[PDB]
Amino acid sequence: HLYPGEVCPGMDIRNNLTRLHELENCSVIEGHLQILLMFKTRPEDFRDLSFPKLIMITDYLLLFRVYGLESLKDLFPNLTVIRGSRLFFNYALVIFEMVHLKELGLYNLMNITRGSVRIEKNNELCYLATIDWSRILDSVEDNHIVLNKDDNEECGDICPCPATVINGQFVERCWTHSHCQKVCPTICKSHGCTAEGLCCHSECLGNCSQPDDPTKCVACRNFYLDGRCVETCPPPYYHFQDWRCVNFSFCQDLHHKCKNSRRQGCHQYVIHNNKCIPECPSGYTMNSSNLLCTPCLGPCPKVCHLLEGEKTIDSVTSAQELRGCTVINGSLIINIRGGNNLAAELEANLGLIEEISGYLKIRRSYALVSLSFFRKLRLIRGETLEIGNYSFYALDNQNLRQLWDWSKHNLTTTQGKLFFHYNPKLCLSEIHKMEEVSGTKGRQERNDIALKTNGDKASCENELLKFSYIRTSFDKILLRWEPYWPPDFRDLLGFMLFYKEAPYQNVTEFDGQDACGSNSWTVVDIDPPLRSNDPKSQNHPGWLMRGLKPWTQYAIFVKTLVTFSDERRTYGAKSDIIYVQTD
Amino acid sequence: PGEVCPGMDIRNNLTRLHELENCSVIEGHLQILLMFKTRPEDFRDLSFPKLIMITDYLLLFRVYGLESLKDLFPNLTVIRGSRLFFNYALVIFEMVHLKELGLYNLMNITRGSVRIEKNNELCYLATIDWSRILDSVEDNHIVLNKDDNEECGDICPNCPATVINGQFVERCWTHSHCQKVCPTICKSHGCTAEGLCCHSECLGNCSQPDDPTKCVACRNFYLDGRCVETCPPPYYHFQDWRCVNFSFCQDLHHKCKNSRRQGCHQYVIHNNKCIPECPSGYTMNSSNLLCTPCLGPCPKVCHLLEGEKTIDSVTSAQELRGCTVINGSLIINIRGGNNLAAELEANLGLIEEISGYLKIRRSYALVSLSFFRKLRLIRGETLEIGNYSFYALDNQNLRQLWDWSKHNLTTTQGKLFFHYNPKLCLSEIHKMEEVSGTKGRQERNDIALKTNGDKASCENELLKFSYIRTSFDKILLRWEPYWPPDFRDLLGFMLFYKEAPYQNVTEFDGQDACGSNSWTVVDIDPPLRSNDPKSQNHPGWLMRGLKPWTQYAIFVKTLVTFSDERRTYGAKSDIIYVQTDPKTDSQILKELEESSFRKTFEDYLHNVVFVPRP
Amino acid sequence: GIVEQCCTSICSLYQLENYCN
Amino acid sequence: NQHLCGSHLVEALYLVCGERGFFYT
DNA sequence: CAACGCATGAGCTAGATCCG
Repeated sequence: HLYPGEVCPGMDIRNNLTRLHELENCSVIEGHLQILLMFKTRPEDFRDLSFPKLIMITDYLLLFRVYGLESLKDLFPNLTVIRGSRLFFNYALVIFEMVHLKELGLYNLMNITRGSVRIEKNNELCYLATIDWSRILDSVEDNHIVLNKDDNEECGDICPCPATVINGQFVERCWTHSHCQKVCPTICKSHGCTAEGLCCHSECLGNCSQPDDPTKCVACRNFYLDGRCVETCPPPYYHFQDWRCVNFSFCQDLHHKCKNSRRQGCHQYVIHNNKCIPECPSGYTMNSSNLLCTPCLGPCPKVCHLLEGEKTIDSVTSAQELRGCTVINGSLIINIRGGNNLAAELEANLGLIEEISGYLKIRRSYALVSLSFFRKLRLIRGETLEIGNYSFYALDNQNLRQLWDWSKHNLTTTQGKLFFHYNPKLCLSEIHKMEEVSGTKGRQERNDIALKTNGDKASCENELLKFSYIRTSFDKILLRWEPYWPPDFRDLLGFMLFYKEAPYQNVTEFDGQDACGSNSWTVVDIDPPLRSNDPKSQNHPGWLMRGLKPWTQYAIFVKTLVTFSDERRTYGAKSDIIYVQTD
Repeated sequence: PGEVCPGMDIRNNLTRLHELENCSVIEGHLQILLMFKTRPEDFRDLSFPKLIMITDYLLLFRVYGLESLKDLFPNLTVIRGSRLFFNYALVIFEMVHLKELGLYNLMNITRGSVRIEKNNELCYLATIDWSRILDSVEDNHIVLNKDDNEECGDICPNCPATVINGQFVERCWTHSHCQKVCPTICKSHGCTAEGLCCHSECLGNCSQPDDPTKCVACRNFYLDGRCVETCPPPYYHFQDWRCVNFSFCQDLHHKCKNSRRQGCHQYVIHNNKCIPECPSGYTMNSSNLLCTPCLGPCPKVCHLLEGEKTIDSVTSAQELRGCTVINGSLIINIRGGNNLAAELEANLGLIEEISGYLKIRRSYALVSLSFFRKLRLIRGETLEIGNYSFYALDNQNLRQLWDWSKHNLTTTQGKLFFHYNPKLCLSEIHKMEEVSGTKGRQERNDIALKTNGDKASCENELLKFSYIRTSFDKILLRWEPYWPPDFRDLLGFMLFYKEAPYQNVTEFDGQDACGSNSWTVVDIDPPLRSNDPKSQNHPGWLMRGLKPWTQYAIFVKTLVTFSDERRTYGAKSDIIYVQTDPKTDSQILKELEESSFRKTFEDYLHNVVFVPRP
Repeated sequence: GIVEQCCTSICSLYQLENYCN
Repeated sequence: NQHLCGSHLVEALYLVCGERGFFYT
């Protein structure tokens, strides 16, 4: 058979072992499975507990503070895929602060579809440097495995198993003391695999019973229908939870239970586009009896009624709940702490937000690169405001670079006043074009949006300067660039010239960082061009280099240095980096 | 004769020689150099036949077409040589079309040596007896001329001769003037036309013998058409060739106490000679311009350029070397360089007083203003607009203004400005108005409350050392465990130590650079906590690299993170003296982010697994 | 929220007795 | 110390609840 | 009218279209 057991909802197990007995013949756990907070448990009675027919777990698996589990291969011998529809702080498997875990033992795990794994804080865990995670789950950088017993190479680590060469060394990869993992030839990647290397049917994962049979597979991929695997199951049936197909009688009677709302966790499942979807999306309403979705008269949005007036987006567990809703009736904070990169998943679930009726706040977020994942922002209505009468707000965003691409985006904030502070890679030019296209024009503070602490660690200029004449000798090399004048003839402290060695052409760009270091390009100051009162004059300025080694390549660029002012002009000018070699 | 006139410096034109229409004794130096587009037909009608005694030197450096000097300076008699050029008093270097030297009338160059070079058409150089013209003969330098290969027939007229090195050659300047010699009975006063010697005071030619009123170059001193060996009172010596009264030396001191650009040389009266500056250990009294000696440290005195001087680096600070009292404003803008440990204390470590207003604008490399070590007062006669006298912006690393225990500042007027100085704390700019006293003459100054204190702490508690044990080479240091009220926040400890000669070391001193330190920073991981008053929870660190019979300084500094309200904590122990028998800034932030990432997850995990009862 | 009423302020033993049935 | 957060929170809450068990909806 | 003569090259005298 394929899935011989009974479908089985999510469970929490606490303070005892008596509640564990209701997992006797469950084969798939939609929902999550937690094992928490078991203190009075000797290690001797986990030897006679085993769950053989557990095959796939859809959401995640959390184990936290149990006593007496030496290795997991007594309980979960056969879970092959954990799928990850509902994550847990962007992790799909989290094992946190066990005391007696010796071996990981999950020796049959093949494919983690969506999410990452975080194995943290175990005072006895060994065998973590022998897993080869990069084949099991399909991302590799988002994991976090620190502070363990394998912080040192001291657990022994004997294993009698391809000994793969994914890294640069010939190390062997094994699960436990007496089980070595399966990596077979890589012609078919995730389509299943037998012992003697013969590839399976295309629609399978993990093990196979007999090769090329969609009837006797074990861990099926796209959907499930009557003991088979069908790529797109036909419309006598509809999709459900993206793993099943089920008939008309099932998706209707769940209305009749929780139309009498005894608990607000149930959802009235309504048919739409061959799916059994809980809430029919924006621009659609349900009819009275027949339970379909029809086109709306005018616009009818799905108003996304936010509890308590605030929300704190931390990860894809909290940004999962705003999927598909369009008019937020509250205010959003954004506080993403640490992080490697989260802009790949934040777009596809909260990127359909049209009207927002509160304030934003982007505080302490480290790994943000751009605010572009908000896609269809039209108006920040702003009936409320923050403390100090603000609507937009930023703090301490150490890698923010861009608010929005202003060539094809429009944003009208009706009332409220801006606020900007400590954005070390955001220029004033991107927030001043923000100032003209927003609904506010001259409502500022003095002290307004901070003119000093923005953009200190990234240089950025707009008008370009070209070069005109370059002459080269065996010790001296001469520059001459075409002039430039701001609208104020006194608003010029001069120029500054940079030159560094570079033996190859892959030199970086100027970061703008001042840390008293050797990558400050050995700055040579240039006297300002004296006021010529003449178009053609001796104010086509140049300089002469003197201390050169012969037959080497130098990288030169030139930048002006003007006084910044209260008026919103004179951003400066900066040339591009070129290369010149002395003979 | 004529009147005295200061020294020229002419280049590339000829129109500047009209200013010698009436000069007779040009005190200063005349140097004519770099004239390219001048044909020889431009030098025929030009003559200064009354220039008689020049004092400093002469220099002729690449003029073109100067055919002979016998029509420009035909009556030079004495050059003095007080100030010299490479220790040379007459420099003829690299002319062309120069046939004859022809300065047929100079008699006694006093001090120096003549340097004649590389002028490829010059003869009449072999018939010039420099034994009786300059008194110190052995340093002249006459090489690479026309007369390496003798081709030109230098026959001259009837004219007397002497011997120099065994050869009895005749002596002549040009082909129509010969070198005037005086017989050895009247050595330096110079002879007349028939051979009598002149008065006992004159140099070179004299018009009538035995009359000191009418010779043409006084050797010692000139005084009012007569000639005198030592000028008596009420006169004074000036530039050691002429004598003036008191009124002729006073008024030009006030007439260029204000500079056009430089300077003047402000004249003093000191022992019968007007000198530019008194020597060391002597200072001018401003009343009658007399020069009086010293007691203790003497003022210099250092005035400055146009009221404000900016220091960008060490090379900008070199003009203020040794300057004690400064009559104007000052501004410091230091960014970086190399070897910034002790050099900023070296250039301005003896500064005494400053009288304008002080600006610490845009300074980044500094940590503390303790390098004004001897400064006592900013009185501030002139005021900064906004009624300010003390201004500070863009100080990203400044941590400590001044030590108000070992030092006593005062000031009188003006106001203060401390904005956008994060590391500069708030209680230390509350600690200065007891010493400066702006709570006296009480005024509303403008310092914002939120603009400081960021990345800083001032509510620190006091760590007490617990046990100390010294061997011959090792010391252990265990102390009492400090915890912030949320014990996840403490990243670790920081220990500092350095050798110490006495019991007077202050806490933040002498390092004052970007990535350098005088101390020896060492780290130690925190211990564990077991909710137990008595346990194995006292932290520790072992110090190994010691020396016998030395005396050190040690203290403990915590390092914690920030909760999201700008509310920090921390501690700092006392400075304890004990006696025996690369972490860059980018690595600080990313290692503090990872500790705040592990705090956030296990703060979230408690939040959903415990659910209260309704 | 246990981490906001027993970490940002002190909490009494009447309050955290609610967490256990 | 009566400021119960961090890793001590999961241990100090156990001794005051040693037999009743934790509570969930 | 577009390198080189009417100098040298960072050794108190200028600073590389610095001068025709």
